Amino acid sequence: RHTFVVADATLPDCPLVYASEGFYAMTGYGPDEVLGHNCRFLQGEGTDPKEVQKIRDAIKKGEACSVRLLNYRKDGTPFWNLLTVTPIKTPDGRVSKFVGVQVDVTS
Ligand SMILES: *[C@@]12=NC3=[C]C([C])=C([C])[C]=C3N([C][C]([O])[C]([O])[C]([O])[C]OP([O])([O])=O)C1=NC(=O)[N]C2=O
Repeated sequence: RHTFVVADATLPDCPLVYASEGFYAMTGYGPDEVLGHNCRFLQGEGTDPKEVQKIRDAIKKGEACSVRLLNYRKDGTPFWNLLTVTPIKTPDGRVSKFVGVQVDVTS
């Protein structure tokens, strides 16, 4: 059971431009509150800053990255999100999109 989102890297702050049906149902947010925004709205108090940094650097360096983050639903309840971000480049080597597979690993 996984969800899938696409982030536009041609825009500076990598806003989300497509999310799967499961992503909305897992987090409780609608497309009116997800599209056009950065995925960081899912984070909160217990989210490890050290893990968030691993993603920030991989995006700035144009690499892939797999982290385990604590995220929060719209109702504020926490869940554990195994996140894997993958860069998508053009033939000139420039990153156009970042793609993400999110898995709820709360078991
Ligand atoms: C988020 N999923 C997600 C999916 C993709 C494709 C990308 C590129 C990032 C995420 N994030 C991270 C978020 O967008 C942001 O990059 C990070 O917060 C680190 O950058 P900053 O500048 O904020 O330090 C995801 N973050 C989540 O918490 N949950 C996901 O599903």
